[PDB]
Amino acid sequence: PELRKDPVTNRWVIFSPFKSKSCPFCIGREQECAPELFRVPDHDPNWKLRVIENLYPALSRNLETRTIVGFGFHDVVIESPVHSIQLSDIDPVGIGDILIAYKKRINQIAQHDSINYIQVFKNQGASAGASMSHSHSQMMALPVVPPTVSSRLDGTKDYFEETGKCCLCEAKSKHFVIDESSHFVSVAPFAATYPFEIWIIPKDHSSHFHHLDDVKAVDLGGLLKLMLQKIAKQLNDPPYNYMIHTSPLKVTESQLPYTHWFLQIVPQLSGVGGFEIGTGCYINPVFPEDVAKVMREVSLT
Amino acid sequence: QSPELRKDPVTNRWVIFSPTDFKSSCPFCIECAPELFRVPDHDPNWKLRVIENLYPALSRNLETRTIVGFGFHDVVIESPVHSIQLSDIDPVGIGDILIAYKKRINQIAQHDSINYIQVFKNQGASAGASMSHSHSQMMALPVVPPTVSSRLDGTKDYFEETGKCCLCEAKSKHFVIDESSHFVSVAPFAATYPFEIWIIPKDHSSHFHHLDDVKAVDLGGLLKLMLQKIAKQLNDPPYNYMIHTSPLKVTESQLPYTHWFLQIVPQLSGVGGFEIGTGCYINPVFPEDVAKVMREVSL
Ligand SMILES: [Zn+2]
Ligand SMILES: [Zn+2]
Ligand SMILES: [Zn+2]
Ligand SMILES: [Zn+2]
Repeated sequence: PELRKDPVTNRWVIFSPFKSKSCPFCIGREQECAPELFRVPDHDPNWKLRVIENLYPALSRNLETRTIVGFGFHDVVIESPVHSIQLSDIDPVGIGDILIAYKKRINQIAQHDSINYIQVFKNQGASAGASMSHSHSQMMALPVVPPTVSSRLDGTKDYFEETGKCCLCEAKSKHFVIDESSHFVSVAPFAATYPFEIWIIPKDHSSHFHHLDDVKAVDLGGLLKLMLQKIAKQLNDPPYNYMIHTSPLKVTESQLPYTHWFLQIVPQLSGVGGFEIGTGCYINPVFPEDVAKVMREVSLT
Repeated sequence: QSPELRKDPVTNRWVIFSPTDFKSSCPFCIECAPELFRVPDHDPNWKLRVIENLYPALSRNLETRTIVGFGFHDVVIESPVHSIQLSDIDPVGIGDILIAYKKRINQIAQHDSINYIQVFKNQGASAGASMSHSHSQMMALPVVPPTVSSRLDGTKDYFEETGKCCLCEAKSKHFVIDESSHFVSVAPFAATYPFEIWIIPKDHSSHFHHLDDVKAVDLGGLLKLMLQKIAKQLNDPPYNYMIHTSPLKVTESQLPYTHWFLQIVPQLSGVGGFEIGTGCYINPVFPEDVAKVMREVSL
């Protein structure tokens, strides 16, 4: 029983020593969805993925301006035409299509100086915030750098000021590797927030996600595919959340030395109570040292 | 209404707003872990009692990028009868619960190894409630938590601007639901959760354990004028409530802008990617609507 901290989260966690618990997005019904922004391959009727708006967005793109009007970009990414295929089934090259696609929609938003941050994420399972079963992802442009980012800037910075090192750059000497690819390496966070949380960090110190290329998007695809697969099994196909962390669009040169984006997967294994809510502090019932082992063992025979 | 981000000094961060419509014996009754004390003292005809937590998040026996698990994890058995709920208990018995907290904060304080104490309550497994027997808990910590530190930032940066404590400015910076003798309840302007409710002392106090017997009954009542409305209007949803107080060693300097309060959150929805990735929340109901439906509710 101890408290572990990390520059990235910039907060302490308590470790105290597990399993789970057609459609308007299908090809053809593509006329029931909100205005289309683009698809892949380019406007081809034999599509593999596409990004659409959001009928009832969390932030409106039609309001571009103690309070701030709810302007933002709330977009949806249909990962496939096939209703039976999930992100775990897609071929590594296909995930790459998704990752290169996120890059696309992200590169377009950057043109709007009003976008402070952009959160891209994946919800699989109703309880984990996913209505439809059809494979889909989302994007909510934000006119405000969020708390996890502000915390991360401060954390890694403080660390960098006192060590000159980029915490996520010495990943091999910080966390617990589950798998490793050409330009990426997944890990069990040394100070992970949730049970069986996994981070996939790029190997090159890059301060932003939309800097990756096709070759790397397919390589990161497989590592992400391998991690979701070992998760889906070893943990009895539990629901999970997927979100990408990266420096805001206005990130400063000075912040660049210690700013490095990463990918995080959180399988929904348990909820929270009054302790976590009131403090922001959380409890993890599964050490990362015991996640790394089990993870490097799970098979797919 | 149309989307509208809001931020409060207390949370010190923005929240998204984009919207009546919402829906929904044991070994502890008069075998438990070591007792700290009960009420009345050593009295067998007991109402409440506080015991060690058989399996502590932070072990009191550890007392010594990583820190030792030292900490106190205690439990407050709120009732002798298995079939009772805080909302029901008379404003008196609850006061004894509150006083028990205050009394507990006092003892814990003696330890310098501790920096923050977190008092809270869970009801309904779905909200973390351990067992069905009415109870609450107190978690002692060797570190001040993000919310307190975050709040310390916002309550200050806001004070260094208006020279005032936003919480003493409750009535004016929020949506009043109900007021009692020494406390008031509102719908926080930038509330995090739908139907989230705050009960704030009207006098500028910086720490909960400073509350006295009169205020404890006045509070016991308001905390009883809100919950009965929550259980009704939302139809007995699970819920969590957690008092937010200053650090064990808050500095005199931070004192003018550190005002404690109790947060009640009715469980009406879960979280997802966006939330975990940003730390920002999406709330389906403006405190205005909430403030307008909670006044109407009749008990
Ligand atoms: Zn579908
Ligand atoms: Zn790096
Ligand atoms: Zn009982
Ligand atoms: Zn005040």
